[PDB]
Amino acid sequence: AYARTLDRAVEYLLSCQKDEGYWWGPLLSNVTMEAEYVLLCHILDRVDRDRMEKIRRYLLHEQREDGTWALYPGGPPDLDTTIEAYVALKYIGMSRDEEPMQKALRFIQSQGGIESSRVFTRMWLALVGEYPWEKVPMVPPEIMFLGKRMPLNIYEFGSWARATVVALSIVMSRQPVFPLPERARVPELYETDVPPRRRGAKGGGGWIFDALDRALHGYQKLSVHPFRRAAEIRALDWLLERQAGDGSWGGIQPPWFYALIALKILDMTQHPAFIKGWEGLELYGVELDYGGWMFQASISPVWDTGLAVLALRAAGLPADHDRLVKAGEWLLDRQITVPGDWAVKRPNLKPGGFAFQFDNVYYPDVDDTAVVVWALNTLRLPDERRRRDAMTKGFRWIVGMQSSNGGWGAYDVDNTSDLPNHIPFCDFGEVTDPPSEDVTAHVLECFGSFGYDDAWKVIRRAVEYLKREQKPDGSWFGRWGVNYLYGTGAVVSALKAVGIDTREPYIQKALDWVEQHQNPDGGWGEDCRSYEDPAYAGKGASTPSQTAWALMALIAGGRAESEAARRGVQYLVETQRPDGGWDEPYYTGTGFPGDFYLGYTMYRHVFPTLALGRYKQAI
Amino acid sequence: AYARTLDRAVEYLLSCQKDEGYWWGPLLSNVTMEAEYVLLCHILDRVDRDRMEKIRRYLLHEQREDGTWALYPGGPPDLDTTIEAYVALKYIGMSRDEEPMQKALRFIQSQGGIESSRVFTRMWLALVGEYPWEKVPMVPPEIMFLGKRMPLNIYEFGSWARATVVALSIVMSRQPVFPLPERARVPELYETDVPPRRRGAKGGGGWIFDALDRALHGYQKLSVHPFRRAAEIRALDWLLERQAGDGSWGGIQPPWFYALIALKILDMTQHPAFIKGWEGLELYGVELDYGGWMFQASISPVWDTGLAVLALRAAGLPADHDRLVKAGEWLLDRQITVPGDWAVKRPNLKPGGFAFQFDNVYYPDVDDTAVVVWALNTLRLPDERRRRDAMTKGFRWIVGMQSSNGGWGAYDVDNTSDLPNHIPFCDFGEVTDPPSEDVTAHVLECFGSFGYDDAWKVIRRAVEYLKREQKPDGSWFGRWGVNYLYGTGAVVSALKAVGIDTREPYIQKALDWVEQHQNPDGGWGEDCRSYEDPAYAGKGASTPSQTAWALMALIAGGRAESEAARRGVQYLVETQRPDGGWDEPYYTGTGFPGDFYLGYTMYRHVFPTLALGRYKQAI
Ligand SMILES: C=CCN(C)CCCCCCOc1ccc2c(-c3ccc(Br)cc3)nn(C)c2c1
Ligand SMILES: C=CCN(C)CCCCCCOc1ccc2c(-c3ccc(Br)cc3)nn(C)c2c1
Ligand SMILES: CCCCCCCCOCCOCCOCCOCCO
Ligand SMILES: CCCCCCCCOCCOCCOCCOCCO
Repeated sequence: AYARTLDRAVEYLLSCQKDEGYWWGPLLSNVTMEAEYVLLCHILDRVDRDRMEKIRRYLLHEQREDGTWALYPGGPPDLDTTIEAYVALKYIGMSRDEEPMQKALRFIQSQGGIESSRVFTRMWLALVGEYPWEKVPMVPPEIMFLGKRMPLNIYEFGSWARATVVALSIVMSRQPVFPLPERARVPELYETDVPPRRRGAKGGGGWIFDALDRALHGYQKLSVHPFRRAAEIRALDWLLERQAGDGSWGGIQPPWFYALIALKILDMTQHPAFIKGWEGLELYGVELDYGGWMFQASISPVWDTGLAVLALRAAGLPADHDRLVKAGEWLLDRQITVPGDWAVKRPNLKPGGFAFQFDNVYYPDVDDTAVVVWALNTLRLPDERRRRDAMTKGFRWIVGMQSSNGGWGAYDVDNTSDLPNHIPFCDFGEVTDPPSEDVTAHVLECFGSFGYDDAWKVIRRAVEYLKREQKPDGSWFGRWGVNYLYGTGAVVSALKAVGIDTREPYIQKALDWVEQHQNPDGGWGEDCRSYEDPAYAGKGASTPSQTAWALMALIAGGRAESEAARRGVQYLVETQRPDGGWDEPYYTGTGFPGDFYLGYTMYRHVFPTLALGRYKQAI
Repeated sequence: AYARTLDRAVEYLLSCQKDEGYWWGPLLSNVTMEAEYVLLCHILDRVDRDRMEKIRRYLLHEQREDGTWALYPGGPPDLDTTIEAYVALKYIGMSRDEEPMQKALRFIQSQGGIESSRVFTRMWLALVGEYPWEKVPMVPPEIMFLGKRMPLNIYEFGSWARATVVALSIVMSRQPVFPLPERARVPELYETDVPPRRRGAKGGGGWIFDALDRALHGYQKLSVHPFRRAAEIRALDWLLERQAGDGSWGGIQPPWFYALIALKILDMTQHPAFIKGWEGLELYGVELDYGGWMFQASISPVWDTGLAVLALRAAGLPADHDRLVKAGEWLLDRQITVPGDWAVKRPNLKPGGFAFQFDNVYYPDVDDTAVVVWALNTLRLPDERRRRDAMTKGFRWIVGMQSSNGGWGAYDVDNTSDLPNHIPFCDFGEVTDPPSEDVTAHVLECFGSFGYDDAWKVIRRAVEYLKREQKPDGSWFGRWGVNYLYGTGAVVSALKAVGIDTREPYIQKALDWVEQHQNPDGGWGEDCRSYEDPAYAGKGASTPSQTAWALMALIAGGRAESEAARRGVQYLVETQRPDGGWDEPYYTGTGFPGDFYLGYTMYRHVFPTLALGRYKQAI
């Protein structure tokens, strides 16, 4: 019955695989990427009219009827996003008259204008001279002098925030302005009567930092700042040492863009670091069939590859399938063998992790590492020496990453400080990298493949962790995936792999929760609003990935041969396309709960296959 | 009469000009470049058998009958060079038997073997495990902690030595060893009875440094070295910040090669700086028609271009010649506009100099700057705004570079410390960059084109400088050109340009000196031995360049219409080739008096043209 669905899905994945043997689907986000890029170009004075065009199409193409832009397809209009997209268009050419501009300008005003945008947005606008720098939360270069065990040293921040700060300090240190031609000045972003509803720090703001900031803007005005030069150079050097191989920084849009600006600021446009960082951009860009052009927030080659492999293996293909070997080999060449920022906390830990993207050695992550190591563990490669060796190196690296609570973060160990979450500057996304349920689940699911059960202390410390985090309704939060369906699926699936009894009370309380949210159409769906409004937990239009997720929780919990179970399987089998693929007009990936969402292109194809492959095991 | 010679010579230079509008002749040195490269490859574990071949032919091709290699064509066999070339060949394949090997081996032994080679040679051999590191002069990473005004801080060294030291500290800090396959081990470099005649420090060795070194090799043995990590990183950063645009480091073979090794040491082979630095090498390499391959010590695009222009202008071509405009424009794009290491002494001086090579922003030199600015001053470019502006920036930069004695160094101001010249490590070439007569001459010759005469204090301070340096016989030393013929020509030519009276006593005493060394063939020649043995001052086989030099001194001194004068002109006119060029099987360029010599490929063509062009002015 469902078989045909598999054979079609399988042959589809293999058709998407690149020559080198890996998979790599685009990563969708929102239009701030492309908008900030446009500004970056203006800043660096490298504007290509042809690109500006492809970029204008995209922006318009992503604009909804109301004339706004959201963070995810079918999401509430976002102010920040829309503001940035607005300025971008006006620069490219658009006149404040054009209906599209009109609608957006009104939405923006009805919200309180620029005065209500996130720090970043205001900062960018500050960079082009459309906003006072004084009203921008200050982050000083001197921050570079904080020791390893002090309040607010750069290592109290999550990896992604860290580099961003380092880069910015240099920028905010000079507070440079790159004038926009009159033709695009946007004073109209001020023209508003509505009260400027401002967003505060993430976990609240203590009058302390609030004062401190005021102090910094004051000190920033003096004629002489002792050791500032040294602070800056410290920052610059920190950047030059960590520049990724593809010329980026962390393989992420934010710090990368800032670093470049910072270098421009220091007249190092003719320095290797800058040149490479500049040309490396093209790799993250993407041509759109409808003429548009988009820039990726990041790239998921490794990630996509790892999953694709597990899906195909769980599906049916032989452990030694020649096509799955290209992958295996490719993955082995990817393993990072040098100390990254993580070494700051684990100086005696041997390198052995993997990164999300192609070449990012200083920031391998636990999630990627776990999936890769586990994927390889299911293959029979030619060189059993390197396969045996690599798995062991990664395995021990993961074990040495486990945080205090027995959980697993993404990039660092016990990066659970709270200080950063109160700074005036941090009003967007996460700023720290504490352990999460989903990353942890994947890790256990990995060890489980080797056989390590609940007997091993490391496993116990982790299980206890999850057990304490489980939500009242028996659900599990989804940190890097939308959302409870994502997390719960991961957890139940993992706990089943480490030997735990699938009959347990808290376990059953989780499976019930799943069946209870199965949409009429037989599938499962969870909208990104579930991060803002609890009423959306497990509620949303059914999607291929999210369905496969809830499906895995059921198959793992033993309820494989259930109604709701067979029901879902029907959904996937039907909704499948003629080519063997699947569609998913919704985001199921999470960047920052409630602030930044992602659209993983391979999910719609990989997970459904993995889900089916396991349902085929259950029979 | 001579006219035809010019027309031929002129059309020749115009034929060698590249499309972009610049000239660029290869720079010849000795085989240590190619030999160290081979080792570099072995170190970095990137050996291309096809390249090794091209390199073998070269090495053999440059070996003389006796089975040795010298520093210049027709020069005494050099031990260091030969030793390195020897090891190189043995690695490539050669067996210690092969006649070429046998002859070299014996020469090496008759000299005391490896124990008599310069520090560098022994160090390289140390790197591959064929020599004890303990016997290698120690240069610690900690040197990075010396303040700007302290004994032996990195800024007391000449630019070229500085970077070399910084790179090495990191290396000597780890004292790594990269084993050679048994097949190429060279213990036979020890098999000798002759006493190990060792070379000491440049300006002598005080028992202090001698003991200090011993101290270091001892401290180097301890189990813990406090702040060493910080010392290394200081070095690494210093290197990362200064890496040239073409991925080199100063546009010179030494530091470039070491930096790469140092990076390899720190497992940064997957870092942009390393990658770019690695691929940058190919640009300095050269394919030889006879199948060989050579690596340039540096590249002289700018330099060649500047001179070629002056030669052609002095010859006859219009100041607005479309072909000379390509050059002018190209040169304008070359001007450096950012602070280089020189800024450490002149923080208030505005950037405006030029570099020897294509892209080396942190090390513009006075010589290049003077020639370029002066060359432009003789052109009529389309954008008189940038030509007027540029010349001004360069002019002021040069002025702000004049050292204390009124003289001009090459890269720094008053870089005349003496401490460095006594270190155990510095036993090869120069280690400081004090003002020289030749660089100074070119500078005056430059201002002179604008009109600034002896009235201006700057000029006076410089003239007095030269006047005090002039040798007893009325000759002038040649720092960057072989030798007294080179210097004297430059000086007399310059002094004539700044208004000084060509009838003066010391002046006439210089011209007489020239005429007194004119070879029978009617030309002038000065062998590189004139740096070692005074009996060779103005003695040696006549060459096209050196002749044109002595010729310029005569034309400038007023004795243009002389016997010796017209005599030389005859030489050039005759020795000229059918194509309009000239040959020169001898080196007329100086890298380090008595230690390193260069072969400037364009000299044979440019100077003869310039000399004639001026003799045509004298009529
Ligand atoms: C499960 C997969 C592996 N996982 C491990 C990697 C997936 C995350 C990478 C994509 C997210 O990229 C980012 C990463 C960081 C940011 C920031 C940001 C926010 C606050 C500060 Br302070 C600095 C930057 N803004 N935006 C859009 C960002 C986008
Ligand atoms: C007149 C032209 C402009 N002039 C201004 C530049 C010409 C000089 C550049 C070629 C010489 O390049 C070098 C420059 C430096 C070195 C060293 C060296 C010597 C001692 C130490 Br300590 C470190 C390096 N070894 N070798 C072969 C070297 C070769
Ligand atoms: C990173 C601080 C930027 C300010 C430095 C520019 C001012 C000049 O400093 C004096 C000496 O430094 C000159 C060296 O050039 C080396 C490259 O290092 C990069 C930034 O200058
Ligand atoms: C300069 C020390 C070289 C010794 C290698 C050990 C590396 C330890 O680095 C400290 C940990 O921080 C890791 C950060 O990423 C930066 C890498 O810089 C590269 C060379 O150290």
